[PDB]
Amino acid sequence: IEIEKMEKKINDSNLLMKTKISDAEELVTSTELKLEELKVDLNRKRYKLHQQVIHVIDITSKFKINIQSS
Amino acid sequence: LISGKINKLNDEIKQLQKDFEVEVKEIEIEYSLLSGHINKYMNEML
Repeated sequence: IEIEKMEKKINDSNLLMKTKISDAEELVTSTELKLEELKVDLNRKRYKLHQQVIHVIDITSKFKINIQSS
Repeated sequence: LISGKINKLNDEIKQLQKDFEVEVKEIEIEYSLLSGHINKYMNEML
């Protein structure tokens, strides 16, 4: 019974090994995927800000044209 | 992993966020400068 109790301990340790390795690899992959997704999101935000700048420039040009034509 | 890859990825995320914040601040500075130019363009109508 001592042998089998420590054998159950050994089995739990091996299961914990597999779980720990899988969790560490999953954490690393999740961090990498989060970094890539954040890169994509910030690139999209930068593009949207540039588009907003272009929109403001267009507003200025339209206002100038409207005033000059009047 | 923790002190290395995970910490390095977190630091890279923070650096990317800082660079994005700097770019956003520059874009907003351009926005405010253009708005001030337009406000002055009101005065230049006279």
